[PDB]
Amino acid sequence: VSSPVSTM
Amino acid sequence: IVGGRRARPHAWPFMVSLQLRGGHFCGATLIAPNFVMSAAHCVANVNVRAVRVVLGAHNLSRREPTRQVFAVQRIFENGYDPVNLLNDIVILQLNGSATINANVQVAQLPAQGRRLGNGVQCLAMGWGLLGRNRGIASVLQELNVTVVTSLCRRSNVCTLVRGRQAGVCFGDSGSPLVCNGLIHGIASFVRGGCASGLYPDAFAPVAQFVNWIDSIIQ
Ligand SMILES: *[C@@H]1O[C@H](CO[C@@H]2O[C@@H](C)[C@@H](O)[C@@H](O)[C@@H]2O)[C@@H](O[C@@H]2O[C@H](CO)[C@@H](O[C@@H]3O[C@H](CO)[C@@H](O)[C@H](O)[C@@H]3O)[C@H](O)[C@H]2NC(C)=O)[C@H](O)[C@H]1NC(C)=O
Ligand SMILES: *[C@@H]1O[C@H](CO[C@@H]2O[C@@H](C)[C@@H](O)[C@@H](O)[C@@H]2O)[C@@H](O)[C@H](O)[C@H]1NC(C)=O
Repeated sequence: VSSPVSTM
Repeated sequence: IVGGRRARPHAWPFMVSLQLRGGHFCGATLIAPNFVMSAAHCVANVNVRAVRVVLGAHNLSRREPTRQVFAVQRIFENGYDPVNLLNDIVILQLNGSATINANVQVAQLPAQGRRLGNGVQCLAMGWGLLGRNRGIASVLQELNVTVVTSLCRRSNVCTLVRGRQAGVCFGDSGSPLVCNGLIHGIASFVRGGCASGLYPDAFAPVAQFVNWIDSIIQ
């Protein structure tokens, strides 16, 4: 998921 | 950190490496001799029993006798929202107390309610992915950053570097955001990609939880 979130 | 510079040897003696096997997976911040502050998803699906809290480090590609490894005693969370990535803060109690050397020092936090506006110059760090090419960073990395309010939530503090594709990437989560010698952010998540240049990098908003941190650290 990108614009939803990309937790590192 | 993508697009950043190597740090000076132990210039930031509060910089912590959370390691699982022998490899880095998240960074952290020493807020007390026996306490560590990081990101909640860094311990979400991991056996915290097995995490070694490496402190006073520089190049994690070999052993440094100045490094002090610790283990997690108690895990505190104030309502981590694993899906919305809200309140991505965790306080890890230490096993023991660290020797406040020149290589290991206690970082400090701001007061509860302190909001930084857009334009404030901050500094990010972490042992995360080294940039475009080359993977996890062997040597702690630095990056000058500036706070942004656009394309962000006050449930976060956000950071963008304007004029280059740079910012935090995988493995930097839980690492601090230093703003005027104060820890204002905890690396939570990126949007679209690490150094995207369009979406601001999101930090966990330390200032919203200080009263909670002080109830554990005092
Ligand atoms: C990138 O960030 C580093 C780190 O210092 C930062 O300073 C603030 C602007 C905030 O962003 C803080 O969050 C952060 O700690 C900058 O290094 C700093 O450089 C300045 C100027 O070179 C130093 O200030 C000087 O201090 C001396 C005494 O030490 C005075 O005599 C000078 O007049 C001047 O005020 C500052 O000490 C130094 N900080 C550290 C920790 O070394 C760096 O400049 C910055 N880069 C850019 C392009 O802004
Ligand atoms: C901290 O704890 C260390 C124990 O080592 C680790 O312990 C558990 C939690 C597992 O992660 C295990 O695989 C590790 O071996 C000690 O080495 C260290 O001395 C302790 N700290 C103090 C101050 O005694």
